[PDB]
Amino acid sequence: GKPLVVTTIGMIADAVKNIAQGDVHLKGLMGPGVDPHLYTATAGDVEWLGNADLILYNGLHLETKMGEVFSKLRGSRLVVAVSETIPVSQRLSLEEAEFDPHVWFDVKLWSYSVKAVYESLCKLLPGKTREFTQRYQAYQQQLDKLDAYVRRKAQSLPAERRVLVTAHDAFGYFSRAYGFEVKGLQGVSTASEASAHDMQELAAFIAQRKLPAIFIESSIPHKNVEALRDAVQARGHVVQIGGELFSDAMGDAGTSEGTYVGMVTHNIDTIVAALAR
Ligand SMILES: [Zn+2]
Repeated sequence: GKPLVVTTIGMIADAVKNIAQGDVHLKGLMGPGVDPHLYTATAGDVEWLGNADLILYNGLHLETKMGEVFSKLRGSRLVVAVSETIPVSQRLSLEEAEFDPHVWFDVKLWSYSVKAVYESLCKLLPGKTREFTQRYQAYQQQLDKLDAYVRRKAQSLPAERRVLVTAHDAFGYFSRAYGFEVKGLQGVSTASEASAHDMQELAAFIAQRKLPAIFIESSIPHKNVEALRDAVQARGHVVQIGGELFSDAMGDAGTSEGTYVGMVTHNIDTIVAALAR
């Protein structure tokens, strides 16, 4: 029979789909709209995890509530935190007390994670190494093209206009790779809401910098960024909500936004369209 691969975030499931295709059974625990920072594994999830031959998760403490679940499963199956293969020097350190887990927004950096998915699959099914390698090389070429595309789109926007404010601070790697100044209403983790103070400071930032738009996300209730937009207006500045971005989760299955390449493409197109003119 075919082995079972269980993944957390959809971005990782996307890599498994492209590299392993039908050679493995794939179960993604977190679908569209799911916040990985706040996610608690259900009993059904733990069942799937307990039957998996390979478990792939992000690491870098993204899945803040699943550490123990993963801990207890090592020793009986391959468990790989794909993003922990990214060199420490390339990770963004938060006040020397945590690493930013949103590595998928620097496409070149994400190639390390994709390589880990590919290599883990080869360990799982060594007999499939050749086809996995062909599919992986094709997928990596798509990612190379995606990186170049995002960079062109970013460069098409005036430097002064490259200021991105979103529902939470998920674009730190995007900021470094593509030349954007970024701020989020909630922090790198969504574990805590933004305080009244945090909101006034960001509202002041938005008003003083005279930004054209701010963005909502598919995994955080729109209510908060909408309340933020209101605070900005009470400060004499009119900012609009430029669109909804995919931060921690991808779009629906069947749509291009339900793929890693489509998710990123949607984000850059949406951002550039709202920030331009
Ligand atoms: Zn996040």
